[PDB]
Amino acid sequence: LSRRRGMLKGQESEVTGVKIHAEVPLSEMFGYATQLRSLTKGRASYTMEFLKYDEAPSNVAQAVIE
Amino acid sequence: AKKVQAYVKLQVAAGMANPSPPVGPALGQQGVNIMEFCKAFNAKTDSIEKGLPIPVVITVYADRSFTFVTKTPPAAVLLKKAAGIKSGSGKPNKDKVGKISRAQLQEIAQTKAADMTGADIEAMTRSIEGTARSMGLVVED
Amino acid sequence: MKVRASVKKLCRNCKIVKRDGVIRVICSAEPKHKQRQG
Amino acid sequence: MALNLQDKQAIVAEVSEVAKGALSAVVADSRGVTVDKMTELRKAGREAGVYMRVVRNTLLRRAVEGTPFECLKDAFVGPTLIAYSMEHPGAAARLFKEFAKANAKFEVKAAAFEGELIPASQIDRLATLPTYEEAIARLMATMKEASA
Amino acid sequence: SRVAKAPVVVPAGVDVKINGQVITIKGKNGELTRTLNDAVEVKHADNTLTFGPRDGYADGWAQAGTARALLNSMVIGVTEGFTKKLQLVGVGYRAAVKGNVINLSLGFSHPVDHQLPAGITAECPTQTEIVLKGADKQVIGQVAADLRAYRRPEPYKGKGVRYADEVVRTKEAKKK
Amino acid sequence: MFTINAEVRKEQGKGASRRLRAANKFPAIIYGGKEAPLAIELDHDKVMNMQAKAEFYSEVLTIVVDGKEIKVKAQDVQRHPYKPKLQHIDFVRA
RNA sequence: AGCCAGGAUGUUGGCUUAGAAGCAGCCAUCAUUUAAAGAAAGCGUAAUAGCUCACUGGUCGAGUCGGCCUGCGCGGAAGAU
Ligand SMILES: [Mg+2]
Ligand SMILES: [Mg+2]
Ligand SMILES: [Zn+2]
Repeated sequence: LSRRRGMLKGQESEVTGVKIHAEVPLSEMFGYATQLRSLTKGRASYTMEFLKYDEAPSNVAQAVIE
Repeated sequence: AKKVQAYVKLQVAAGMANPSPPVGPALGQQGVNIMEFCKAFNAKTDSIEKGLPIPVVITVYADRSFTFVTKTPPAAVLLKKAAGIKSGSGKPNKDKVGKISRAQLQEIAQTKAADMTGADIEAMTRSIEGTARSMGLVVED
Repeated sequence: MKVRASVKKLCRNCKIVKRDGVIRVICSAEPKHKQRQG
Repeated sequence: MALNLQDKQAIVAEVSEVAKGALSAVVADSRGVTVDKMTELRKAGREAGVYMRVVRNTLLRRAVEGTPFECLKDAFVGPTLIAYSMEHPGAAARLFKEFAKANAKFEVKAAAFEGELIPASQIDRLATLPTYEEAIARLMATMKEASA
Repeated sequence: SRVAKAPVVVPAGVDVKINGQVITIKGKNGELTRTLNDAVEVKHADNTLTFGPRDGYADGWAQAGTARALLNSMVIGVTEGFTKKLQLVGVGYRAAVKGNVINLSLGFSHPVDHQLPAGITAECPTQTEIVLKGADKQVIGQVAADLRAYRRPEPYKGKGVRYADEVVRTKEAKKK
Repeated sequence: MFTINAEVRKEQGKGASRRLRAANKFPAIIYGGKEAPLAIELDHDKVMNMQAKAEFYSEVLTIVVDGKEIKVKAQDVQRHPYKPKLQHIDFVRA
């Protein structure tokens, strides 16, 4: 999550697993499922929805050029 | 205790130990009885006072049920509802913000008499010094 | 193993040895610290 | 470590305990944890506080440097690891007792208890002691003798 | 120095038999054996051997030191004999012993069959264990090594021929 | 306390001065008072160690030339341009 | 230097962090209980856990630690008939 330019905000500790909360940019969560699976032996749900618009890092911005 | 095996400790609250997001399920999960945290917990909880932090250990292996071990209160937190400020700084420690009492630290530390090593019971105050120089707060001694 | 012109210690566990004419560095903790040609 | 001066203190402070003391006992703390000391300090605690010691010193070089003073029964006690225990006030007391009971709770060895001085000799757990003030065990001796 | 300077006890049960530069040592096991020395000078007599520099050798002492050390261990061998112990880890890693040859199954497309040398003998407490006692220290070492070599312990599941007094570091698998 | 043994210099000149320093000695001079100045040769390492202590510069110090005890205070030191060595010392006469 | 032990209590120090519990960072670094034990030198943890070092008691039994000025050497050092 951190590697994906992601921000963390909590951990609960939900019963048996551990709900992990993070704000991470969309353009970086692509194909998340596949690696999450690899990292967790295949046992790890996840979910996402839109939250907000934040500043793109410079390298990002100048790349996003049409 | 002549054989430690499991001593998870994440302070709780006296008036109603029965959470869910902070601790809740996982505060007794791996052969632990979640139910018993209201029968046995509060059997020594309301004995004292209700509301503020209370660290704790349990003695469960794979023995289903269990007996709940009471504990001490932290010694620096007794610098909030028994002192003054409730944060700790506000202004970076470049400047020593807080403010302390010399009257207190004696009997209000003494409250933690049974969890300290100082033979002299006024020595125990001398320990609350730095513990209550938590920001560099000096006492109008 | 790093083959540098300077070898030096990296961990407090890295020992420095001279086998043949060569100056080596052995580390009992971290394989990344192995070194020759000092 | 420290230089000479500080060894002397380790002596003069230790040897004015013996010069002004009561009872003496041993123990070899190979495994002497810290829960160990903590406890026996609450024991020194009940047994006043800081009236007692145990200054590990069994360097013959130290806690025998107080012995050719008194208690030269300890040229023999001072080999290997050892924890010398001095009494100041108090009956020639209990100090003795829980040393056996303690080390009889696993609590490491006790040097087999090479034992100590009040008389001038060796080993054997004695509660010939803290009865002391059991001059009531000479009060029940008044009316019972007087009556019966 | 120190090791060289210290002497060495010869416990009853040892013969010991110096000639020139050739010590020898039999015991309750103890396949005799005879090493050679050089810039070192040995001395018999006593219940002990004593090693020291020989005049005109910058290597002396430094050399004398090893001499003692070696001799010492021979005796120790000839007394209690030397240990060993390697345990196999990983599915289907059996070991046998068919006389003086150890039959191992180490996930290979062929059998290994390692033939023990002279003064070493071996036995198998379990299909997953091997122990070899012997006289010569340096050799049981050698054998233990070569036996370990057929499959040195790998760091992800520690599979392979271990040492027991091992450590086998091991490390968490990559992030895929 | 600092006692500085010394010998009168038989040779003066850069040639002599240089040769001196090679043999772990070094030239110095004593002046002050009403009596003439004296060309000295001291041993480097001895004095080199001494001048390490700050007192050397503050305390009054004594020099033993042919057993005479002149007793002077350090006026000036010439240190090497880049080595931990002494070149020259001026001693003023009290 | 080895080897045997301890290596602790306030306490997860405060702040800061989703989490900083001796140990990512900012600030302070005291008091105990002692033989001695840093508000910790390193490894380690998501953070705790866990493994060490500093330091101390034991064993051993005579030397031992690292800087300064220096002489000679070692690596650094790969090419074409
Ligand atoms: Mg010239
Ligand atoms: Mg070449
Ligand atoms: Zn390293």
